[PDB]
Amino acid sequence: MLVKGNEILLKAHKEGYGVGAFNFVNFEMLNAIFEAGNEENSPLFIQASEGAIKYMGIDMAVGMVKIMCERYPHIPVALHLDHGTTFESCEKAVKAGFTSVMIDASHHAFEENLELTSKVVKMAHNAGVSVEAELGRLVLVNPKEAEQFVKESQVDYLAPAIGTSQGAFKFKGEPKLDFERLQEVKRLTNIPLVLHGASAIPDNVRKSYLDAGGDLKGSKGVPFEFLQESVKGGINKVNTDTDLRIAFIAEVRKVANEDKSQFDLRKFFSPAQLALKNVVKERMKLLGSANKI
Amino acid sequence: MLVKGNEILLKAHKEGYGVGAFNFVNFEMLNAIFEAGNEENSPLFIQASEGAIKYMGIDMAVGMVKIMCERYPHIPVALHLDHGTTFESCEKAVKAGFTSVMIDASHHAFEENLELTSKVVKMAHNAGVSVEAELGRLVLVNPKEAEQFVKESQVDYLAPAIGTSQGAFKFKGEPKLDFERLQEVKRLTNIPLVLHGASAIPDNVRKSYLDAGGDLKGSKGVPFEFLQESVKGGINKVNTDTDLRIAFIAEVRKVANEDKSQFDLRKFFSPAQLALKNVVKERMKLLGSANKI
Ligand SMILES: O=C(COP(=O)(O)O)[C@@H](O)[C@@H](O)[C@H](O)COP(=O)(O)O
Ligand SMILES: O=C(COP(=O)(O)O)[C@@H](O)[C@@H](O)[C@H](O)COP(=O)(O)O
Ligand code: NA
Ligand code: NA
Ligand SMILES: [Zn+2]
Ligand SMILES: [Zn+2]
Ligand SMILES: [Zn+2]
Ligand SMILES: [Zn+2]
Repeated sequence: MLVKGNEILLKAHKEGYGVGAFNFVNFEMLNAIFEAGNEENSPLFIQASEGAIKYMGIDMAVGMVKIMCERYPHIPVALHLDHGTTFESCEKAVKAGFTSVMIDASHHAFEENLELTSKVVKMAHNAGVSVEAELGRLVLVNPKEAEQFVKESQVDYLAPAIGTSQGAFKFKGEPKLDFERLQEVKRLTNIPLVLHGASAIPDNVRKSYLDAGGDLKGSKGVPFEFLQESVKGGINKVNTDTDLRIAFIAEVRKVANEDKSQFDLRKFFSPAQLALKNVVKERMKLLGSANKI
Repeated sequence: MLVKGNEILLKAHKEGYGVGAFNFVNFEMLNAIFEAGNEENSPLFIQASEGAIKYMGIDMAVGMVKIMCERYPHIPVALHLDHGTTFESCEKAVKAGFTSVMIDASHHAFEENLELTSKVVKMAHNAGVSVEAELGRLVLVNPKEAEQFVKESQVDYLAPAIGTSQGAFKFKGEPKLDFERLQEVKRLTNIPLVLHGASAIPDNVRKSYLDAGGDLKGSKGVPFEFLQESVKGGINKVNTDTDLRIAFIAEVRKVANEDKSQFDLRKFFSPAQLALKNVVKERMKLLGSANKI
């Protein structure tokens, strides 16, 4: 059912596994994510960016998720505002029925990040909603700042900057994350931690995109082994979007290429869903949330 | 608001205009149809085939439409089961919250078509739901059968076969509809009538699809003049699906062609929605439902 984000991530935190947090922008993405969680017996963090909310309308974002939760009532599901940029955005999401919100104030200095995060926390906690915040920028996180930040804000989960970035082009050179920094943040905060920009661009997904004529020149994701190490170091929420988009659109491109007369939307989007679903299933197994319901 | 199908079509019947009945299979199609109705101040007949229902799940089909109706509460909206094939399918749609159902038993002899239609009508009317049925096969409708069929079944609207067929390949030669037969059916039945297979494949939609590298293989739709003539003859519900699909997928193909690196779903489907929306807006104006709310 639909639950406070902390309910899912406190369990992941105590038991030492990661829960993928999967972005969606429409029905097909959402359906594939839920079918993956059903088939792997995994809790689900469903998240929507501000741009996805603008695209769907917040009433449809929440409404579709509530329908899906009722279709799969045995699955723990949190609905999360990804990278909220203002207090007002977070409050709108709380009012609309989100059960988790992120405020990203990491571009501010410590004191202003802490003040704004604390304001969001007060509002969200009064409504029974969990909160995520972010600290560090690609300076990386200062673990002693993280300790104080968490204690004074009462934020439920923290995204510490340790070297990732969003999108398909994460590293110009070799992938590198600061796992010593991660472990220190974890030791000092003892709360669930969040990894942003955690897509891997799996080889089979890349191959499908390229086979269909797509271009991923220069792309580099987070290696599977880095994701596993991140979870071993205390990451409990793993933000995943790019992988889902590439797998989905690879299949759309393939259908377009192989039949110029095909215009039934279902013929494009059923194989697209299947590819997205399979990415999510494999990721749930990798992060350790499979068979946790 | 969400209303019985007869609420919309009795008005169109008495005032002599046509209401497009627009198919959807997902959020993007539905959103574009609604935005068109809002922009043209037109009532909305939203319909879902059995295949679309299998694809979305009937809970999501109804749920998304209810969200959209609450977003645009001033628009009359009916939610219609298109080409229901069994009593049980029609009953499932009634129970899930459809406000109109079609039973297609036109492949049966008159007596069996009447028997099955009457059984659906009894069930649907007991639930406050309107019913569509079909008579004739591409042998065309017998107007005296239509008269008796409507009188005995109490069906709310009738699809009389006058020469259309579904899909892009309607006429292996010159377009032709039996308007004399249409007028006789209308005179004898005095109820709202339905035109199936009513896509036009407009020149600009064909051009967009071909520019995007698609192939329509000699497809020909119902000319705009024939649609207008059919409304003048008493057609009040105009089933439209192919035109929407072609316009939508043309834009998906175009994005895929022009940027091989693009995999943001919204970048494919925002222009696709726009193209679908414009087809619907133009069709509402053509059929006479614009500025009728
Ligand atoms: O960290 C993430 C994904 O990491 P990755 O790119 O590695 O999948 C997410 O929190 C966000 O980046 C999200 O994807 C942004 O979505 P839009 O603003 O709608 O384009
Ligand atoms: O008459 C119609 C549209 O005519 P046109 O093809 O001219 O748009 C519709 O009632 C049906 O044909 C409907 O489109 C079938 O949908 P699926 O079974 O989901 O493929
Ligand atoms: Na987030
Ligand atoms: Na119909
Ligand atoms: Zn992020
Ligand atoms: Zn971030
Ligand atoms: Zn039809
Ligand atoms: Zn038919």
